[PDB]
Order: sequence, then C-alpha cells, then structure tokens
Amino acid sequence: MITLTKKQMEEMLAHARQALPNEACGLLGGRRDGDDRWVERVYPLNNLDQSPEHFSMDPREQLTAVKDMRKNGWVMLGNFHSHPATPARPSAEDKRLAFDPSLSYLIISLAEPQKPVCKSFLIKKDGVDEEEIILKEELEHHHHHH
Repeated sequence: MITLTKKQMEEMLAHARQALPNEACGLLGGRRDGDDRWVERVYPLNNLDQSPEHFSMDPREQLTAVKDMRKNGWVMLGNFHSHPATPARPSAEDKRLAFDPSLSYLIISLAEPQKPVCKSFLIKKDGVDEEEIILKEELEHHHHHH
C-alpha cells in the first residue's frame, strides 16, 4: 500500500503542469515500513532528459535527493513521472527505461486536470503490478524529531 497527502498530490500536480509540454519526473520521499510507503515529501527533480513523453531517472538529482533524505532521516519510496496529455500506465519502450528490480513507478495522466489518473505501478520481472493510493488528510506530524 502507498499513502500520500492532499498536499503531496498538489505538489505532484503542480510539478506535472510545471514540466509541460515535457513530462514531469522525480522521486518520492518519506517513510517506508512493512514495505508500505508514506509520501511526506515530493521530490521534483525536473526532467533531466529532453524527451516529452519519455522520462529520465535524473542521475545527478538522485544523489541530491538521497543526500536530502539523509539530512532529515527519510528514505526513498520510489519515483513518479507524468505524461503531458497522454494516459497512465508504462508503455513498452517507457518500461524498458526501468533499470531497477521492482521499484514503485507512479505514472500520472495529465490528459485532463479535471481527472488526472494517479496510480502506483510496480515494475517487476514477471510484469507490472498495480499499487493503490490511499490519501492522508494531514502530514505525518511534521518532520518529527525530539
């Protein structure tokens, strides 16, 4: 299961339109426990590629993002990339860009802002599996540190 807040959805949505007409990629940070993931911060790394529909894994930005997570004490949950005006789900060539074992790839459909399809796809060897997104009204009690 994956859980994120309204604010995170808003953050992803903002990043999506921000990147247009290019596609919007980046990472998701927060806490992962019981294999489940809670997105407490969206990491807009911006499209390190030049493609409009295909994404990059933002190599340099990865090092920046992990460096950030080490500062606050969070972990890497997965990544997300949104298509400009095209639907969700990973395409044949799009999926080939997955040089990972079975991470979480969120693909957002910005075909319409009235109904942007947001799902989390697990790209595995055997195939792609769907993870459902649960919303949280509030953040996980701020950065939390005594």
